[PDB]
Amino acid sequence: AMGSPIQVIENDRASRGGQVYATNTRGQIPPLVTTDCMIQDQGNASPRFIRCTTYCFPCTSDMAKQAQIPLAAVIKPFATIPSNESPLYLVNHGESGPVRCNRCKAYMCPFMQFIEGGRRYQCGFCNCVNDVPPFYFQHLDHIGRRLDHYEKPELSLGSYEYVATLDYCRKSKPPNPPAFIFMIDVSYSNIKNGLVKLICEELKTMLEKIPKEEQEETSAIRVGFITYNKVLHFFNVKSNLAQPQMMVVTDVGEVFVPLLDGFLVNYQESQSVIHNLLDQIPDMFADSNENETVFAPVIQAGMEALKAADCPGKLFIFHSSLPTAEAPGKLKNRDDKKLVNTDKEKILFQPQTNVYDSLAKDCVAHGCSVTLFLFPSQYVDVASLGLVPQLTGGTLYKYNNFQMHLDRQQFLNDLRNDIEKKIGFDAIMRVRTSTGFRATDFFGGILMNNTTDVEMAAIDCDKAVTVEFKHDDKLSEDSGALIQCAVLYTTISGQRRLRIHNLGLNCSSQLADLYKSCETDALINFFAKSAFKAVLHQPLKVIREILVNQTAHMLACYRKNCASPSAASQLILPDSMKVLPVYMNCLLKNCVLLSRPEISTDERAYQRQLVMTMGVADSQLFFYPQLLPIHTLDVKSTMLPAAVRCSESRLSEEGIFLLANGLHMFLWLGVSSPPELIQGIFNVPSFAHINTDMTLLPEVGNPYSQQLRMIMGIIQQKRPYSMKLTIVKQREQPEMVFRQFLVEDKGGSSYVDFLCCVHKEICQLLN
Amino acid sequence: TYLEFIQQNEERDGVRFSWNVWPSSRLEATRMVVPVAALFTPLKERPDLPPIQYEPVLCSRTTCRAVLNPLCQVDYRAKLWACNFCYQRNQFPPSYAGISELNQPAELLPQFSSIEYVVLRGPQMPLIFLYVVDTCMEDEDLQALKESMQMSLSLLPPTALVGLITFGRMVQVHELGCEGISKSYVFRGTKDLSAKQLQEMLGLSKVSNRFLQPVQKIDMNLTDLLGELQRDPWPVPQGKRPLRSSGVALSIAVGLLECTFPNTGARIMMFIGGPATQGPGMVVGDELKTPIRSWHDIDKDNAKYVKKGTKHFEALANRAATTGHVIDIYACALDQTGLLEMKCCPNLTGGYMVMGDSFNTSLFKQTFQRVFTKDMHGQFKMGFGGTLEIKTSREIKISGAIGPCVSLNSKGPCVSENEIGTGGTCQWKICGLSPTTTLAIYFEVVGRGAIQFVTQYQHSSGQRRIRVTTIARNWADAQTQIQNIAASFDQEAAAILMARLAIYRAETEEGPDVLRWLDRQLIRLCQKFGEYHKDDPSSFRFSETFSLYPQFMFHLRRSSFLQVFNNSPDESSYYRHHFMRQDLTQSLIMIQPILYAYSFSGPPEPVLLDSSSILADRILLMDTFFQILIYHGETIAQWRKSGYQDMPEYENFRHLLQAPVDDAQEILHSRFPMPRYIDTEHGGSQARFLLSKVPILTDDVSLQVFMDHLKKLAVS
Ligand SMILES: [Zn+2]
Ligand SMILES: [Zn+2]
Repeated sequence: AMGSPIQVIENDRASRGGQVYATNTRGQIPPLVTTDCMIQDQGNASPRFIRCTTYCFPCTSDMAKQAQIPLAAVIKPFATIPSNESPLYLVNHGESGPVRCNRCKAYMCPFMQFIEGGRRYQCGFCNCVNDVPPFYFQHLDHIGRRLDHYEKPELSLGSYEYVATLDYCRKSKPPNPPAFIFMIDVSYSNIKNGLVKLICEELKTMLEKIPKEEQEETSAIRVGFITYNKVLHFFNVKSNLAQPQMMVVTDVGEVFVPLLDGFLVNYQESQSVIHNLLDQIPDMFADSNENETVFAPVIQAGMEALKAADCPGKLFIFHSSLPTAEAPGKLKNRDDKKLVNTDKEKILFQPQTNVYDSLAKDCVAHGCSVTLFLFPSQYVDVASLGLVPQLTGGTLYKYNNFQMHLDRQQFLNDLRNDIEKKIGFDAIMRVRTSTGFRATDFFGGILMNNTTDVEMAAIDCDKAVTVEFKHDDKLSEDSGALIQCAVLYTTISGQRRLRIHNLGLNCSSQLADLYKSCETDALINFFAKSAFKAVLHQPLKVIREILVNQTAHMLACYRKNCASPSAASQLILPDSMKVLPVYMNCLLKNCVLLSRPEISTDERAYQRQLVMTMGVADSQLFFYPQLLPIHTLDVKSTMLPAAVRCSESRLSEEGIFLLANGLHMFLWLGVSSPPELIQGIFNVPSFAHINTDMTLLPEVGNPYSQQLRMIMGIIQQKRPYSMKLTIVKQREQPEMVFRQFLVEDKGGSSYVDFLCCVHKEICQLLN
Repeated sequence: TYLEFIQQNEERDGVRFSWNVWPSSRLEATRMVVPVAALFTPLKERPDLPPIQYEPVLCSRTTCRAVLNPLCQVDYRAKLWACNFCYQRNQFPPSYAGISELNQPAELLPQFSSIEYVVLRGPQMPLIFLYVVDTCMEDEDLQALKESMQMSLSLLPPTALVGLITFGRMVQVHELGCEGISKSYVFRGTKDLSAKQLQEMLGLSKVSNRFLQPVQKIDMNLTDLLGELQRDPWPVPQGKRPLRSSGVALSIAVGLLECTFPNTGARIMMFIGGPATQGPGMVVGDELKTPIRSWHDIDKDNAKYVKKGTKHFEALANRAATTGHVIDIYACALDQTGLLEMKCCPNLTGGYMVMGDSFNTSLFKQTFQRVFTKDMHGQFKMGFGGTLEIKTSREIKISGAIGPCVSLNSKGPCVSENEIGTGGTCQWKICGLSPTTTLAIYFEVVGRGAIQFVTQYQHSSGQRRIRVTTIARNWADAQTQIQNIAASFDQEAAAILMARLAIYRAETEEGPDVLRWLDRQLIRLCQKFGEYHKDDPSSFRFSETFSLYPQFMFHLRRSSFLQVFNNSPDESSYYRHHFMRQDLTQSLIMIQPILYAYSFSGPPEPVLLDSSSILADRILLMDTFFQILIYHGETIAQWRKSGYQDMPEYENFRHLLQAPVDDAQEILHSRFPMPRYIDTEHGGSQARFLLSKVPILTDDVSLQVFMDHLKKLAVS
């Protein structure tokens, strides 16, 4: 009998929900992601920005090697700070630039000790003494509080931004503002399903909403347009034309951009032109009988254009089918049965060609970020198509078997949402640490060419990066462990800025303290990514083995070291890790580490990619889906129906449920469902009547439906990806797929089969 | 008179021979020194002849295939004729049945030696006018050129096809008639294409398109397009030449027509406003620090881009010629554009070449306008895809031709082993023809002899026509009739016929071994045909049938054609291009300028090109074919400097001041490449243009001295 995930979620919800958590204490253990509390800074960066797998590190390499807890930090730097919480301050140290430790080069933060009357300070990270520069000098007070320590946000806060001076800029000239390039696949596929005109029509609408800082009057971001079908059509949209000009480039193989000026333009100046263009593109290609297309030469071009304007930018590519047309970048239609113990299964998660990896390199090199809206209808080799956006720090939206009368809304939101996203460009992040350890590994929508500087062509409030630490030397139980996460980037107003997150953690030589300070959600997040990146180098049986052997080894160490003497028939878990065997099982149960029958490679590669980026908020939900009961729903006044475990063993034939994992949202109806509900909710009298196929939100009724809609609304609200709704008839219908999201069930092995499997290897090791 | 003979057989048959009586034996032909050769015009203006709308008759022998001519013997009874050339007996066609010694067909009439026929080929093709426009120039020049094109567009036949490729850093193939959105296919200005590739890429089929569309359909759109043409966008850093891809642009032009309308009348009209600066066909670098190829540069082996880039245009030309298309070049800039390297294209196809200071000048606007001169019937004086076939009596074989043409390498019994010029063939293709287009053909001996000139072409009306000329000249026993042979000598025609021989040699590998070659023959020619006593130079005399020929050689050897040091390699190429094209009259004027004198004392007169004719009480009008120069003698100058002409007393000094300028005007209208004009006087900084037009055999010298060294060399 184990503490269920939901018991644990709700417990901590009770204990800490709707209470202010203020980060003023080193090594504090923030609430779980599944708790909506209020956060106040006061010292250590908000857990909305950063969470760790332990908030108390081990102090010796051996001790860590003993417990086999991974030390790691999930970082989501540009996370959306909620309305009722404090915004980041923008600190500005003048011409000199932000103050820094001379040796580690750490930025002025609260972990900087002032000594000798305020003349000098000693870095917390490296224990080196720096001279306080004249302009920045101030008087220590009673204890060196350095009067002003509550006034200046670089001295008292965990998170703030620095204003970046010119030596932080490419070529030491102030960076230009970015630009969005909009790129449409106008082949036959996409003229038929009605997609192209959707994209052109809505956009007319959308462009308006491009973001602009509050200090400026119009967005400084320029906009350009290209449409391709195995040949690339560029459009001129300069301010002075009543008609837009088209210039086709047919020499793919050595692509180039046919113009300078007229390609990227202020939307407002060139408004009328652009509408006239966007009016015409759909018609323009109406009798296109073309079938094959080209992909890489499109990114290639977009990148070359942002190179030529000398600015960072974001590519908005809308594409349909496997690019088969002969150009560099061709992808053959090959999928193979090399995937159980093959040891070559890794070839399936890699791109086909060596051009995608380099191209990704070219983009990051020039601050170009590509985003891909993909509308498959057959194998598309997402392993290759989605490689560039992932390394380039963009997104992959994939809409299988898209149909205009269903997923039109899914698509339109994601485009709306991706445009208006707060964004940063041409960023490089690096995570500094106190004496005694260093970041040795990274996992994200990222690209690294040395071992220190995480390069991210673009970054949004949604993308997160997990950072794995190992041990250099030794950590003191006096100092604790420090992290300073610092991100160089370029704003949409063309300013170089420096976001800085500082965290302070405790350290300890007592193995007890290690396990007391763990976070499951974060540990899962590290494991997941660590595993998923391994997919590209090792066999999936070797991967899973490493995962189980390190799960047991964790509990086995806590058994034989901090476990009060209890019988050998028991499995003793600490409190931070009640639910870790459960979650760990679900990770291994997920198709990315599992087998072919009934899943495409595409669905596997898509999943493999999405996760890497994920925050801790998102990686929680994706592996342990939310299952809401709706038949028992209260009529009014309550935020949501409490959650229920993810097993078929909580389903009622008289019932109506809602399951979401962050990408799919299922609405499920028992054969015996109460037709009263079936009429308010769907407006049809009989379970018999309703159609799985007509998955379009339902218009009418006010008693329920509305209650249902809102909660689904409550459900969507913080997720980046609007979720495809999938109605499910209870028996003898598709539910076969829905079943797969019932994660505590068997389907590999169930929760009570892995909890059994780990206790075998736990006892394999004894004493 | 022999003169009346020559003038008659030229106007009738387009022919001018070096000899009009031929040595019947190969050897005494070899020691005639000047070869048996003809200046031939295939489309010589012939308003008197009436076209015959019926197929010609070709001798039934395969190797021969000659056309029925007056020289043939006919037996009207029995309906039979025999080829004069091969002696084969041939029947007549059905429709000919009523053939009557009185009622005999046109072409058997001695009046009809030269005659034209109207084929019924079948396909009636439109005309094709591909404009290839450079955009690297000032808005001054590009606007002016734009205007020059808009009118050219108005003059075209309604059925005509037009297209517009523009270029600069990159090459644009515009899609025309594509209304409401203008689309154009863009190519790197640095990568050469094959037509096949261009056909695939422009999304074309094999063998109206979206690129070439009928003028009556696309007039509003194109003209509008042209009006909206602006100069190459990409800016030009300080101390730099633009990136101009002359080379690739043309290659794309030639391609676009090679693969849509192969083998039919078309004219690629390329307007450039600078040198090519980004190869292939590159002519110079893109930094102004390095001046362009200079003859001295090119001679000292310090012109890197001449061999490479020439072999490029040389390939295009033959690619253009293979498909029956013309390449005009229209070059206007304050410095060179690489006419030297691109010369083959105008030269091998029937192309025009025009050279000017800028497009915004009368000189150009007028030159360009003429090119669309219409005849009485309202059709262009143009011809396309001509195919020239020359047949000769057995005794005679062909060495080859020199002029605007390309060999089809047709072997035949009429083909001599020792070839000259474009040789080893009895068929040339002349891609573009004009009533002026003139070829030098070079014959070779091995009762009369005959040569038949058959020219099929595409008349501007799109009517496919054939023109046939048959000429005969008498055979002579050179051991007996030497005088009868020396009597027939065309000093005028032989002179030109040599000039081209000499000039065509100065394109091939030979160095200054030409002033040498050209004098050795001139001395030989004296020896064979001069009256003298050995070693009595004073003794030398020349027949009136020869007396002018050494004065021609004197002028030819000192001309811009051979002394190319004082000219821009582009100039020299442009002079030579017009000379090899021209009939005898013009050809003659180029080599020896006509000078006229205007004085109070009598009407205007042809005077010698000597200093002696420059007088201070005389106005001169020099008329080199290329330039028109008016010279005021020192006294008439001051009279003009004092304003006398305006006063009503001096009506007569007003009129002497006007009469040359009147004639200057006439010449500035009938001549196709409008001639530069010069108004100068004694001491004028531009007087030099006059004073300059007025072992080796000799160092450059006076005419009389020239004759002296010659005489004393002849008689030894
Ligand atoms: Zn430091
Ligand atoms: Zn015959």
